[PDB]
Amino acid sequence: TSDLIPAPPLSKVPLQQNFQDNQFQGKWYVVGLAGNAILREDKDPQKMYATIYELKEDKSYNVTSVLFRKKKCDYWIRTFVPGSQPGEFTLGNIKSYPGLTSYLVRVVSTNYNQHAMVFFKKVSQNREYFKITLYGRTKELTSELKENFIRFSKSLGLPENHIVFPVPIDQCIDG
Ligand SMILES: [Th+4]
Repeated sequence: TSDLIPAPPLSKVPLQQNFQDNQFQGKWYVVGLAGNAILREDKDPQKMYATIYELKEDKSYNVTSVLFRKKKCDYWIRTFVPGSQPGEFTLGNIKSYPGLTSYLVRVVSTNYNQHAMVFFKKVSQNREYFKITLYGRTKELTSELKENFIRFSKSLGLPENHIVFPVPIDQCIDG
């Protein structure tokens, strides 16, 4: 069993206007992370990881996540397929993920060369999960951007213990 804070309606999740897919490319650090299955752990805090976006000829993204785990760099590859509006995506090859029936990505805000906020919603084993990432082009962002991210996370119904700021590291994510 399992008890989750409900996903917000999509009406509460803004979309970046005039989204520019070419400018969103490249490496983003995960400076903030919040969601209904994200929990602060002071015993063993979340380490920063990175996500690299590469725009393919057909305008899908190849999306590679890089995490430092058990002394090694762990890589995860996904495809984001353009959805109903620019800045919105669904997951490619969804059938290769057991239990997954739905996956949605919406770029909420970005200035492309410093920060972004991205919303994800998925249905897995019939459970609805959502998260929000605060991306930085660098490993640090201003207090202002972080407090905005906190405000936005709370507006989607998340309490403070479901909002995490991964600790900067140098392994793997400096690629
Ligand atoms: Th995932």
